[PDB]
Amino acid sequence: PQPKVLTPCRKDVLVVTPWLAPIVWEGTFNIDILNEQFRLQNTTIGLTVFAIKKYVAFLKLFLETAEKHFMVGHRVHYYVFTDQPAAVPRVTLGTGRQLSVLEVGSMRRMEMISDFCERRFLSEVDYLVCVDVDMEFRDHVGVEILTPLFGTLHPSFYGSSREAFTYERRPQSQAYIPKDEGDFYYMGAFFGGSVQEVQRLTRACHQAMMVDQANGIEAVWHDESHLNKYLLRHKPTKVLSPEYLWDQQLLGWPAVLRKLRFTAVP
Repeated sequence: PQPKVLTPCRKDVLVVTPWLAPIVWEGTFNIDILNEQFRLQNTTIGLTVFAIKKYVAFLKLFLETAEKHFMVGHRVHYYVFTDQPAAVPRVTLGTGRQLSVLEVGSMRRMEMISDFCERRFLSEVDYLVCVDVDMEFRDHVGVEILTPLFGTLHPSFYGSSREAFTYERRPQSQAYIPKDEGDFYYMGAFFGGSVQEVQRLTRACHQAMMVDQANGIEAVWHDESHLNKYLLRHKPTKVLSPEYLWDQQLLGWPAVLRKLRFTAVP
């Protein structure tokens, strides 16, 4: 369908940031075009997930639903970090898709990605997508999200003013953002980018959390607080709308959300 310069497809929402990054909503992208572009590069996406203690119970649905909706037709590498490798369910995967189980014994999430697993990610995947396991895919999540660096609009704050944002406000913490600065409030639970840029962000977030710790302070939303400082200083190249991180039980299904793609499990 021919793009019409004088008819916008979405008039109800901001679809581009003030630094000219796309904000990704249904109706802003032709998935066929995008797929071609990423297919021509034989793109591999890595999807990383922590499943610790009782959160391994979430893996089966997370995985099942990822096969249905996530990067379908592209190469995909799931990396599952767990304390119970035996509890990881065997889910049958589509062609070009694989899973690795990564055993571990707060801020170690950021540590694991940036330090321990650095060389591995660099050789195996082109992009990294970092999400929470207590979720399911309900609709398309695809290469429209891919870019050097993205975050996602936190769903209880997209419609709000910045003084309301739950940024860190104590200057003694590295994640400090003043009352009059800040573009959006990004969710700590869905971010990514190229491997290079994802390692930069998680290296920086670790380094900053080490400092707060050495000083007996802890940011009010922990890794999400440092994420928000990062993304203020280094602006994401795409921002995903709340279509990509929703909780239907707490917020319903507003008309402004034409699809709910990735949601909390009740």
